[PDB]
Amino acid sequence: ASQLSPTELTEMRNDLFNKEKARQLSLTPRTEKIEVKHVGKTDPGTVFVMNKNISTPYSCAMHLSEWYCRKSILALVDGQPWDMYKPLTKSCEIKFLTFKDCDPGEVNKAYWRSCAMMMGCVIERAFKDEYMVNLVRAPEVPVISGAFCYDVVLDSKLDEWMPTKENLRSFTKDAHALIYKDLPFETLEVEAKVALEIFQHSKYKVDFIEEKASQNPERIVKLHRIGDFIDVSEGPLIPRTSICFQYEVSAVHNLQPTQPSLIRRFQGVSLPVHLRAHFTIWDKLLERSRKMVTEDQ
Amino acid sequence: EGLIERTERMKKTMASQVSIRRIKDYDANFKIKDFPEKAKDIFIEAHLCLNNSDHDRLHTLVTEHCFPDMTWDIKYKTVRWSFVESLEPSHVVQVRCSSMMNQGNVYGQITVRMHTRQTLAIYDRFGRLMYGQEDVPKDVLEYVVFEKQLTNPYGSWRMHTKIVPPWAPPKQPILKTVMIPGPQLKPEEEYE
Amino acid sequence: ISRKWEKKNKIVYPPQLPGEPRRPAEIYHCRRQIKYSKDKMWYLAKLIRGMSIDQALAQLEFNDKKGAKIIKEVLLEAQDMAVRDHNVEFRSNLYIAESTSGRGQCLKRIRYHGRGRFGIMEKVYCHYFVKLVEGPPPPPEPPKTAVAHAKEYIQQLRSRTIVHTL
Amino acid sequence: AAPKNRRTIEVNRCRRRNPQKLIKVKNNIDVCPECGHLKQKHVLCAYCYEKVCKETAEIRRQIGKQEGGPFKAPTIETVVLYTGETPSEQDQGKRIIERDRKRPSWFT
Ligand SMILES: [Mg+2]
Ligand SMILES: [Zn+2]
Repeated sequence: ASQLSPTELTEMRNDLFNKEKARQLSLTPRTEKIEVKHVGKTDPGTVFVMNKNISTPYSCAMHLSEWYCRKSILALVDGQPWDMYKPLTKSCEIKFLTFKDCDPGEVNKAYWRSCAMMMGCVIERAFKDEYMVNLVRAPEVPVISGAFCYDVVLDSKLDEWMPTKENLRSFTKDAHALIYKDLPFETLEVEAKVALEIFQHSKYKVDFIEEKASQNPERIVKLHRIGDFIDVSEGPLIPRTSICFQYEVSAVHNLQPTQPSLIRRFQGVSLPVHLRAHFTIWDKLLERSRKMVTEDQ
Repeated sequence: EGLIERTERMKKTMASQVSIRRIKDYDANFKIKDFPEKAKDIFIEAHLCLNNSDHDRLHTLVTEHCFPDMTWDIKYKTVRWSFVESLEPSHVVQVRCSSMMNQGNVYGQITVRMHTRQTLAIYDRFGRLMYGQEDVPKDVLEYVVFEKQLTNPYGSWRMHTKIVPPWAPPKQPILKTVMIPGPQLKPEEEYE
Repeated sequence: ISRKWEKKNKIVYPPQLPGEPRRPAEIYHCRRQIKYSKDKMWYLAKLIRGMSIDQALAQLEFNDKKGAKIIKEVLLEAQDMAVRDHNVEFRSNLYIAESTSGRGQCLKRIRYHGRGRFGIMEKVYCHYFVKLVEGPPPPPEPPKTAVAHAKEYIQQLRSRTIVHTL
Repeated sequence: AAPKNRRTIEVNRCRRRNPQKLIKVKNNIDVCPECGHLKQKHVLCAYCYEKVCKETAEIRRQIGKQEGGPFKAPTIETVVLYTGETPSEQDQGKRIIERDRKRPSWFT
């Protein structure tokens, strides 16, 4: 905890991230072969021979066809959802998940984690630098509610204002600037010690890291990155940020009475490129998401 | 120390000695204990002329059985090969001869083990690295048999083939990922 | 008869230095003497020219022409030789670079017109060439906006001189 | 009427190569949810339709065996059975065609 400009903080954070990723890649010495199997439906019995801790499941979908690259959003390594750009470890059996599948609930949760994380990325770089922004967390709300939510403490100077429609449309236009550049959701699975050594300043991030490290016995939390943003989340993400097509932040709401300081919950709604809606239905969904989502218990 | 029942090992030695007897009965003035040096340098410059892609010297160094077995899959690739160091002095392990009278020929096959270290770096036809590594003396031991047609009056000693033991360690892996496709179905059901 | 498109797969480049880019793989393949006219085959070759190989197969599986099955066979076996022989590692990661059609050797017949008159009916044949290059398909050249038009016009006006004098 | 001059290759290339004559890219195409064999929207998948027509052909061959000659065409519903698969009580009067296979996992 010290005085730091907001840019040298992201410099030291993504430099430490790149150092840990280089160490993760360098720990394995050679090219080890793993035999990932395809236990899906369409092309059964296919067995790839991959490079261990190098090859992604996107690099397994590239072997088959281009449609496995276009429409597959999450992998399913043996029982567990694996994000499409995470290097495989052991000899496994794999299966790809799409948006128009029969039971897409896991990939819906993954999509809304990724959209809430994008909203945090677009909130944290839009405010005045003399004001302080502390990204608290994104609580895992179910997708049956209309919007994804992200929790942010604003400045002590700003316990009185609320944004008009122009600031919200500025937020969505910056989020569309984020969407228009096709960026990879890069993951990295780090120990709790290195992860706590990354952040070091946001005490809200510190207790969230401790909460996610307390539940597994190895103390490993899931870090992710879009470009130069680094955030904590539970579970996997979607591959690219260009999968989102219709994006919007709806409103903000203040939830005071549980705490002295004021936490502001930013809300917004999204839809992928394969599941886009007509303008009328989209305005209906945009209209519902202004109401406050409260599903935490 | 020797194991139990050493007499059958001496019987293998007897079979090797009666084959040496047959090669000497055909062609005398043939020393035995300098043939590992001939074997080693034949092996080495055979692989060097494979590196230079010069078939006309390979034909007098290696035989018609292993010329496609060493030249076929390398036709558009480029091999960079280098014998760096002899680890252990080579040894003759089996001498045999066959009396196949189909056209009055007899062949004498010398099996000789060799334990050494080489480098190997196989590239692609576009010049991309494919299999090996440039400057590392990775060690391998190989049992290679030689062969000279005795009845032919010119008859060099050419490398015939190499026998791979079943307990051999698997070779170093490929640099590229590989897809093995499953059963390609007609309208049917996949049963496995 | 000249067959040089077949021999282009036998080029072997020197081994690349470590401080160099990748040099993507190049695969030439062709099918000679197809019983199909070279213009109608050219329309399909112009359809493919820039697309990726999976998109090319997708467009050619649903195009209702005689040459579509032929070019689908050629592209499938070129994909197979690219993965097997020329050391492309990903089956999907190939785009069509060149795609064209040439005249093949034709025969001649009589057509038996309706008096004691006749024409020379010609039994048409053609070729199909294709060249694959590994890598993602290149982005299309975007149409020039008004900024580029204005910049080129001002560059033109800045370029002019006082002609026919010192 | 006859041509008065030979059309050159420039005029011909301007005619036979414009976008009104080129082949239009279609984008109706996606993978089939079962069997992944690249159907078109608004069109049944040819692989799945080939499956169904092969099984229908074998059922029709067994029907043609059971009906003897032509002009027979019974006045009862029919129903097909695979190996195992005892007739249900609701399929009492219905004609029973049993070929020999396991029941495939799309025909229920
Ligand atoms: Mg007449
Ligand atoms: Zn289908």
